[PDB]
Amino acid sequence: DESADIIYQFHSFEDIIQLSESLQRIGITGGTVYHYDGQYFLSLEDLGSHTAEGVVAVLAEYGNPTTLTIYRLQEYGKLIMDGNAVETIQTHFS
Repeated sequence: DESADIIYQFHSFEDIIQLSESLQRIGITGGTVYHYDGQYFLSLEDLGSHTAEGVVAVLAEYGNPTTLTIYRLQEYGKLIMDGNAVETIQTHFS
């Protein structure tokens, strides 16, 4: 695929609350959130290349792409929101 899996690192959950609204505007409604090593990770899978770029532009304002792999987060991290992150958050903070 030229389809993209995107995992970003955020110092706090607040970063994911704030960007959540920007993601939904550009048609992103899912995402999985992990907690690991004192930080939050948002994972988004199977993005077309255009939205992948739109998405990386939102996330870059609040966090950094990560070196950690999806195996490490899943196996050793803590699953916070399983596949529905942007809409679970928007329920509350919108």
